[PDB]
Amino acid sequence: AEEWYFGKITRRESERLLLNAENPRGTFLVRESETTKGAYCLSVSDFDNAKGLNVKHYKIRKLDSGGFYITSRTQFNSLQQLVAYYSKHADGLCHRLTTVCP
Amino acid sequence: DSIQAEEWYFGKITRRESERLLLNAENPRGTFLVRESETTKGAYCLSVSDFDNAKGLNVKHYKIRKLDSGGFYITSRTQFNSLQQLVAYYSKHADGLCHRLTTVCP
Repeated sequence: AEEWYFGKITRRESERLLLNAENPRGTFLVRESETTKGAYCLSVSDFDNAKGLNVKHYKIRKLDSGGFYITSRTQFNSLQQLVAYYSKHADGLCHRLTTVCP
Repeated sequence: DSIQAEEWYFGKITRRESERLLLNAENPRGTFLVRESETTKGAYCLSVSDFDNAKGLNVKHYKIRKLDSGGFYITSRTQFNSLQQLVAYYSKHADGLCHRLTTVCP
């Protein structure tokens, strides 16, 4: 299955998996949302002055038609196409997606 | 020491890596490994391969806690003096697990 899809894990777990080792900014995973049923979460590491090393979480929603989106700028016919896209284009995410979470 | 050299212990491999190893189609369901938990310090994880046609091959991860007396448990039903003893038991009795432990992960 997708090496970046971690399934049903908690926000807190995703943060510990992502921060467990010294990973480049943009290390990520996709998981089910804890707080919104049917939705997913893209959890991405980042570093900045205000927060230091931190993890940002983006909700991915699923359209009734089947597609997925984080914003109105782009939507994707699959979840791997979303990931493939943001691996090359950050567009409003804190960083483009670089390493899959070890 | 001894735990390090056990065929069923995979040390510090990550949650994702354990699923990479266990989800290989060769492995019968009930193929397992024991590893450190990445998310609870001091805990271990029993990772077991499973299957159902409404989901395919998938992995169940059970936390193993160590009691400060020295024991290890997954549930209140049974506790164990060692991880070797825990594996031995669940190789005989599923008791709440998705499957009896059958094959040690290659």
